[PDB]
Amino acid sequence: VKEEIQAKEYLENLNKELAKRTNVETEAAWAYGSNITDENEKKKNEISAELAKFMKEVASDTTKFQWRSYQSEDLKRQFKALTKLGYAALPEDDYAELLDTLSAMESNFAKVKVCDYKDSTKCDLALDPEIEEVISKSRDHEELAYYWREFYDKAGTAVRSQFERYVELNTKAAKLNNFTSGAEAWLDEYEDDTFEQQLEDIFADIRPLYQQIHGYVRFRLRKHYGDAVVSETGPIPMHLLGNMWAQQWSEIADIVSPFPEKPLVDVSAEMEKQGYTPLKMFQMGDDFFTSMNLTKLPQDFWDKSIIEKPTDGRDLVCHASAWDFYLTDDVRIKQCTRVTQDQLFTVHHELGHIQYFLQYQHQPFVYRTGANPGFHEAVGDVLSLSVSTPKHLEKIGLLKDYVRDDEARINQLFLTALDKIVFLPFAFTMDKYRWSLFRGEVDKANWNCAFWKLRDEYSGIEPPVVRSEKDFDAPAKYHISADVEYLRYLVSFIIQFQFYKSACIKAGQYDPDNVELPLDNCDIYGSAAAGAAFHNMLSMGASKPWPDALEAFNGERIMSGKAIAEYFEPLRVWLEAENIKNNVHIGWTTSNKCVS
Ligand SMILES: *[C@@H]1O[C@H](CO)[C@@H](O[C@@H]2O[C@H](CO)[C@@H](O[C@@H]3O[C@H](CO[C@H]4O[C@H](CO)[C@@H](O)[C@H](O)[C@@H]4O)[C@@H](O)[C@H](O[C@H]4O[C@H](CO[C@@H]5O[C@H](CO)[C@@H](O)[C@H](O)[C@@H]5O)[C@@H](O)[C@H](O)[C@@H]4O)[C@@H]3O)[C@H](O)[C@H]2NC(C)=O)[C@H](O)[C@H]1NC(C)=O
Ligand SMILES: *[C@@H]1O[C@H](CO)[C@@H](O)[C@H](O)[C@H]1NC(C)=O
Ligand SMILES: *[C@@H]1O[C@H](CO)[C@@H](O)[C@H](O)[C@H]1NC(C)=O
Ligand SMILES: C=C(C[SeH])C(=O)N1CCC[C@H]1C(=O)O
Ligand SMILES: [Zn+2]
Repeated sequence: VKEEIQAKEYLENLNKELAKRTNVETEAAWAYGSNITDENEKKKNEISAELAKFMKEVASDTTKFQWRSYQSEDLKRQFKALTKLGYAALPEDDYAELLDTLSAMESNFAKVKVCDYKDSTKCDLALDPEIEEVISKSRDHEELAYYWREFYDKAGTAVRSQFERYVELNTKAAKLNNFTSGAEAWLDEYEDDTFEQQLEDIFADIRPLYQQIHGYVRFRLRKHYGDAVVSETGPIPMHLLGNMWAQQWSEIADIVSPFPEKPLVDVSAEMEKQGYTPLKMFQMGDDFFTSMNLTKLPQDFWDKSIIEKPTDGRDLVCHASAWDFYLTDDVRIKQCTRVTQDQLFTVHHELGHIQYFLQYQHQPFVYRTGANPGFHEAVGDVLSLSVSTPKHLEKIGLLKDYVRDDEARINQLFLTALDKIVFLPFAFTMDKYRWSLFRGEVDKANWNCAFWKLRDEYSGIEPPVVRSEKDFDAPAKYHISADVEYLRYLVSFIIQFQFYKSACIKAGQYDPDNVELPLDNCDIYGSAAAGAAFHNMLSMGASKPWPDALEAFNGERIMSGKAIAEYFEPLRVWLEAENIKNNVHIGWTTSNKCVS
């Protein structure tokens, strides 16, 4: 009770100390991600080991405080965050091995190089950008399969043994914190003992819509490739979906769009024609934020960021990332930026993270993070939703001669759906798979097909060629080799529509009883009211539980699929009718593609 006065001073000092200590770990991590070398790996891992040691002392020292006895919700909440040790709870030697494993994987992934399909001499092709360019633009189904195979063999199957040890150590670490496994560890970040159920329920409401999109896309792909490549009743061969992991299908919109003779938005060629640069694209992102009365990017951002792929022979992690350094105004992005419409969305996504950093940088160290991981992921996407509208793309002069009729509107809704709906069953399987390994629910002899079973069951997709337990495929996705929780993205795609809906209403850009203000053509650019709400929420960091953060934004406390259903309602109506009209088969048979 009266001990709380001394405890407050303890927290003030320790918070500031953790910030300064993390800053050093973060610089070392940045160094590695920007320049992968044996020497920089050593540094990175050794620094983190040192910080883990300090963390162990900190968790120990908290037991000197009767902190659960305290009056202040705020002090109790801060102390609680400090007891949460993570991997740091592992014994010295164990933590060292974990770190060496994580970087062995993350590095292997970033170092992947395949040979040219047309030329077995030219073997310096990397995922970003050589391979991803083919996956997104080639319509030679056999070339597509070739690249799919080479990549998965190298980014997935090579790190099997490493991944095995990683699950062991994650599990051990989780138990040392008295969680059942890493699943329950990850899920703790959401402060809600029913969070899993809530998601199952939401997915359940959304699933039928996904089913229809799946059916229609399969139908259209059959006309393009033939029935020899695409069956009517089988899962879709994933390598035809424009994307290496088939998480989003917007890259093949030119062949599966509802009205092929009406405008389909693809501003990449205009960006190039108008001489866009990575630097331009970021400056535009900056403009969007400042136009909403949010915070200008600081000078440290422009000085220290990496916004193009470096042209020395160096290895590096090209997967887009945003870094907070826990001082004042030292925030950065690393992105291997290309001049395309999707990349413009990515830029806004990453600047969403940066804005979050800046908004809560005045918070105590333990509150300098998302309300929950999903929130951090949503921020950028809320703006990207606006940026993607014809309304906005016409404004910045990238969309020309556009006629917004009923048919064009459907093409746009479908395009967004190939991004926003398609993704959801992907996001789920990502952690569903890992959760099941963490919880020890799959025998090691079953690990790979247990992956593809989930991809089948939820997404209705399957590998181009036959896989087995001789292959190991999950780490072919970045966030799996790099040990990054994925449920964040699912939470994001649900709640980003709650944010966007309410942002649009506050901007006077959405009225449901008004045909001239439709949610799917809302641009919040320049809205002070919208930015205001963002500020109220983002400036909180993790100071209160996420319910209180959402309440701050728009007065609501519940994660809901209502808003994302509201957005796509007009597409549902059209697509249900269209599938009936064309006698489109819905659903899929079990996949013959992973042998046990
Ligand atoms: C993971 O979950 C674990 C639960 O399984 C948990 O492990 C337990 O942590 C306990 C620490 O809180 C620890 O409890 C201590 O046990 C000592 C004796 O245990 C020994 O013999 C056991 C066999 O019988 C062995 O298995 C053990 O290895 C030990 O060798 C006790 O002597 C000790 O006591 C002291 O501390 C209490 C604390 O008092 C609290 O604070 C104030 C005092 O300042 C009190 O006023 C207040 O009321 C409050 O109770 C004192 O009361 C007492 O006088 C002694 O000073 C203590 O009970 C336990 O041993 C340990 N393991 C097991 C198997 O139980 C981990 O902590 C969890 N990890 C995380 C991250 O939470
Ligand atoms: C990468 O790190 C190495 C040492 O590991 C160093 O010699 C080199 O200068 C760095 N390269 C770049 C481009 O910074
Ligand atoms: C900008 O933000 C300030 C405080 O954050 C607020 O008072 C002001 O209304 C905002 N600007 C506009 C034009 O609304
Ligand atoms: C570029 C990012 C932001 Se860290 C990313 O990883 N994204 C953007 C949305 C989900 C996802 C992905 O790669 O799968
Ligand atoms: Zn992100």
